[PDB]
Amino acid sequence: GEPKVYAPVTTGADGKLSLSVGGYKKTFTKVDAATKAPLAGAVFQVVEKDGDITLYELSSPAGYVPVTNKPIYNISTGEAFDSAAASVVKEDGQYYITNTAAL
Amino acid sequence: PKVYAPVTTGADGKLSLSVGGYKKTFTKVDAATKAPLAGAVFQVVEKDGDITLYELSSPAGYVPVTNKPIYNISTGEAFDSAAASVVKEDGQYYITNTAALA
Amino acid sequence: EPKVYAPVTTGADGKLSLSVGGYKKTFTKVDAATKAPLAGAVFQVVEKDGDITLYELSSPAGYVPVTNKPIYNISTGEAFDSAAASVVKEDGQYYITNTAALAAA
Repeated sequence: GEPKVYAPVTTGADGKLSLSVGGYKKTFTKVDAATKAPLAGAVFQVVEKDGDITLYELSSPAGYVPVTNKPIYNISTGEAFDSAAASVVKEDGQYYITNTAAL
Repeated sequence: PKVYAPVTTGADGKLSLSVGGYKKTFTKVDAATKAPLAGAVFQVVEKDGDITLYELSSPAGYVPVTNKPIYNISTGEAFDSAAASVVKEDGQYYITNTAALA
Repeated sequence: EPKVYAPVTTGADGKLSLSVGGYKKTFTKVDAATKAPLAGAVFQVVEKDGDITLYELSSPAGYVPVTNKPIYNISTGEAFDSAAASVVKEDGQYYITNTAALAAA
């Protein structure tokens, strides 16, 4: 159909990811699974495929397990993330995207 | 610089660069199996008489291709420039997308 | 012996100073959209078991990050399929394109 592909989005040293698309607003925080420290260098993008709004992780941060173009979170369906890989976690009322450190 | 809308590849993966009078056809396939891919998004942009085909996004599970010029039609003396993802075989044009490492 | 090649950093012209033996080749690191030369992109060519490959150790500032990304196979004269979407041949020269990356916060 008519999919609006947003520009590529990379996370800074704070690891934050503010997604204000449409009538939905949410902030993530890319962190390491073991250390919970913020991560920088994760590429994200949003496409408006039909009516569903999905968040992809085009690239994982450097030194971490590669996450290549995988759907991570469905923005249109609320908290119903795609759940193909449950890397999204809630803690202390905050949302975090998880990347596993490579060996 | 004109206005063109994004298009999504289907089960056939057929792409037609029918702009003005210069027309080219492509088939989005896999880089290993040459199987027709679905999910890629492409858009057309014309700038100074150069019609360029960009890949806005690659299908899920494949290597990310983000706003990369794949094929460019030159209406002047320059020849048509293409990215390395364009392969010619059996008199056809193939747009390849590499699958994920895992 | 394994020949170790020194890495190059692209300047304001965006050109790559690749000069392996007689296989000397010219690449130009440019923006994927504005087609303007980019600086700061760190490349290096290495060899392992008779396979000359061109790696990108770092992408230019403000663009999609890249760490140890294979780009071009110098031995075969063929770009890797995973990076084939970024290798473009225009007027006899080869160009390496990069897409600008926006902030997340």
